[PDB]
Amino acid sequence: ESQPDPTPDELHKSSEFTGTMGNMKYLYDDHYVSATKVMSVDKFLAHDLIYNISDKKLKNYDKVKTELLNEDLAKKYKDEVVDVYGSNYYVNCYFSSKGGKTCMYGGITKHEGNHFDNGNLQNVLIRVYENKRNTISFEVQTDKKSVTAQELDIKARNFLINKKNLYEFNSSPYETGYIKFIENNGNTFWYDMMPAPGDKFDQSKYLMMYNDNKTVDSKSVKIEVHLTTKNG
Ligand SMILES: [Zn+2]
Repeated sequence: ESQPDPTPDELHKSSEFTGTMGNMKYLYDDHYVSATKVMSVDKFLAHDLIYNISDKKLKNYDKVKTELLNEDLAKKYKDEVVDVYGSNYYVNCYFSSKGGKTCMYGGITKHEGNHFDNGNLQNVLIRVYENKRNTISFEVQTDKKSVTAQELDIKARNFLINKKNLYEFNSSPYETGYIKFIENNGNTFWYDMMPAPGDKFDQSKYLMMYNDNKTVDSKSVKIEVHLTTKNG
């Protein structure tokens, strides 16, 4: 059930990536869509939901479309009152053709029953390993009991870009990186933090890993960020 951890050879290497690492940084550096109590208004493909959500900080969109793994997830949430949290993109964001528009994947949670009885916020510790040493540890926060892994991942990388220079314009000071979640039923899963090898970063394709809408229990999940400089 749980995903095996990284094999050494499969992790993406920043030395094999020849595009602009600022195109990855852009997805996580104080950049996310956020909304409360919205209900989808429209669809494009059978697995996606379009919401009326307005860009809260820069004035770039009044529509957002999320793509989900399958038509079942889309039906489940179509008429639910939901909260939205996730990373958006504009390159190759295909809508029909019928006030900017932005795209994304997953990020949706039912609002009702999903907040803490106190109105308080749940702190979630991220432990950071560099060349296998737990170097620093820091907390992100959420108001949600059952929170997307996407939302936690975005918060963690936002911090690390400022604190650790996780991504810079040209490249990264790290060669490899993966973020691992560990749930209190023992389940584990992880996301490669580095772009696929090549001379072009594909935003849409990279973000597509969040389409499963995976949620985790904020009060109990543990998170590990594992980074190497290993090459230099
Ligand atoms: Zn809510």
